[PDB]
Amino acid sequence: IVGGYTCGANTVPYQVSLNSGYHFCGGSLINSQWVVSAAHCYKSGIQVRLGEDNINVVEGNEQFISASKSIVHPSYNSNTLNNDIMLIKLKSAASLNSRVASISLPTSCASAGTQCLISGWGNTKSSGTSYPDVLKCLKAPILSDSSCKSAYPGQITSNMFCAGYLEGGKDSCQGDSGGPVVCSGKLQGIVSWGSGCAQKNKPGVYTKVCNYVSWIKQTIASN
Amino acid sequence: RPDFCLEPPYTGPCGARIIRYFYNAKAGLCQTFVYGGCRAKRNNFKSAEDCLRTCGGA
Ligand SMILES: [Ca+2]
Repeated sequence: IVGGYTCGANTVPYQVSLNSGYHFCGGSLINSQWVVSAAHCYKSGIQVRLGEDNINVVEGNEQFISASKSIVHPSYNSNTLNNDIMLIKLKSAASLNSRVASISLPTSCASAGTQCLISGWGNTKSSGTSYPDVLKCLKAPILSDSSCKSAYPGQITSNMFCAGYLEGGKDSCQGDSGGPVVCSGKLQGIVSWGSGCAQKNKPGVYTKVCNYVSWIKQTIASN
Repeated sequence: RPDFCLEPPYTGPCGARIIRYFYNAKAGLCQTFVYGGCRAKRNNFKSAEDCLRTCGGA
């Protein structure tokens, strides 16, 4: 997260870290046994870390649970990045209380201008590298499909949306993928891709979760 | 030629932070770099062994 702020210990209870010997992607807990992430975050041997703040130190609120299933959307296209969503089933149910909680799926899509919360342990620099110990937060608005397509000609599908500031300086970045974009308590997006990070006229692109609600519910229920 | 082993490492547009290896001809060794998760170029390996086998001596 570039241009953001320190969320504060466990203030984003649905945020999880995907670990494969180190943190490589984020994710969103939507059920005690399921996490939503990006399809490009698929890896074997994934361990989901919940209740995390400082990802480099054990603080006492963490739950480390292995992924028992990592289901990439059947139509994910690794070239166009269309349908960039993945469902991860936890080997054992996560313990929910206050520092670890699920986030609701959307009942309807969000409109341009809606302010959302984006979070993650990704790079905090637009030029250079600096990975944070604690979770970072960013408030950013969903942008119009028209502005998104103008920013990324011939690259934006109906399953993607842009969010951020065209002036640059605030954006998600490497290490944030698979993470949440929550608007009004609903998970509307998944950190997906973009041209660099926090660059002018290059807002982040996110998977449009509202288009996958029925698929998510049915897939989770059939696995 | 164009030897893909001589191409600079490519992170790509996706936002993951996956550690991969690339052959660094300038240093004569396989080094680590951050791969974003998609649109990988060929000088991108999952292990130093894979990198050395494919690009060693480039
Ligand atoms: Ca920790």
